[PDB]
Amino acid sequence: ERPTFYRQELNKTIWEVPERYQNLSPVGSGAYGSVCAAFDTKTGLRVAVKKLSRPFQSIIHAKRTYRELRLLKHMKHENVIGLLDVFTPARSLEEFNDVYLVTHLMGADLNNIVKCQKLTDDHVQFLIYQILRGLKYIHSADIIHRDLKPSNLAVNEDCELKILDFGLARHTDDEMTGYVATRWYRAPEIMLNWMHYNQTVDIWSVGCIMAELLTGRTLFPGTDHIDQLKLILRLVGTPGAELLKKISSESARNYIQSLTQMPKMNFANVFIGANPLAVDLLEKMLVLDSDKRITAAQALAHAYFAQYHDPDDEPVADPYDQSFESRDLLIDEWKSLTYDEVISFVPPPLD
Ligand SMILES: CCNC(=O)NCc1ccccc1Sc1ccc2nnc(C(C)C)n2c1
Repeated sequence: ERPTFYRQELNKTIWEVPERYQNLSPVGSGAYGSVCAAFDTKTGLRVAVKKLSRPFQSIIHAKRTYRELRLLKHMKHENVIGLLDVFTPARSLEEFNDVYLVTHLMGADLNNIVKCQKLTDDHVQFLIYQILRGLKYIHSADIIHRDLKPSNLAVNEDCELKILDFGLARHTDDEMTGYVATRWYRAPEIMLNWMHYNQTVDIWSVGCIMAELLTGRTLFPGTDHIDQLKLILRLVGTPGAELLKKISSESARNYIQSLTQMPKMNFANVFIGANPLAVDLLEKMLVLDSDKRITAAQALAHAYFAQYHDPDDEPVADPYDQSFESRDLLIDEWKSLTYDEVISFVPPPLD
């Protein structure tokens, strides 16, 4: 049956949501879009409710709405944000306009926990373990994050972590120019479009995050794309013959070769006093050639994680059908697909 919806005005927007969600309050200062913290009286959980803005304004935006809903519905992992609920006040497709997405509220992001501070090795262990556990699951569904950074990591009071914003196009709207955090975690092959990249772009990002948790400092705080590449190559060295063959962009390859060659720095000298196991894991993550980086699955089995690692509590995802990605549809066609996805949603069980 259809629950009873009630209306209210929030952020100069009308929020029509079921009665179960009480005490709606805007959160994140527009950082996560039109999101409200709410109390879900049916589960007892504190939830994050997003009212999608202009969901069907264009083919791209209609596809974006469908992609997000699809991605959120698929994810059923402790360290990955999932769908607790999805609703529309609309009684038919003819009246369908708005989509509301419901998930767990963690309350803070990785920066809102570790600002300018170098934390204990045990906290870094648990934080990186959870990122890697959730990334192993995301990658098993053949989904790439592409935007892995501390602002996309939802953390609660107990240091429990959920990954946000995986598999979306949304990050391509972000300003990537200058002295901006939105670029500091990006793998050089994605940042300078060196080749058709893979999931290993996310391992580079984990390395950037891990190093920053270890030292209390951004690993590559480049003032622009060029300055950041120079910071990167000073640490990991300039590409060798083999990687240069793999840089399919003639223009990028031609610019790389113009730079004075540098050897890879000694990671033990860069990361002074850090756990030798943490240093070892960092060397395997921050490899310039994406093909030679450690995978999330392999990194979970690393000795640095021995106190958390359990190969029977690190699950993989069910098959994720991405065939819609190559599909040419009209607004009305993406919209109807979304409506079907809203209407068919089955809630997770409540113990
Ligand atoms: C396809 C992947 N999509 C997402 O991860 N979307 C994020 C999202 C969906 C629905 C409602 C809100 C949000 S953003 C969000 C989610 C949980 C959460 N917990 N704490 C925070 C902020 C305030 C630190 N969250 C933000």
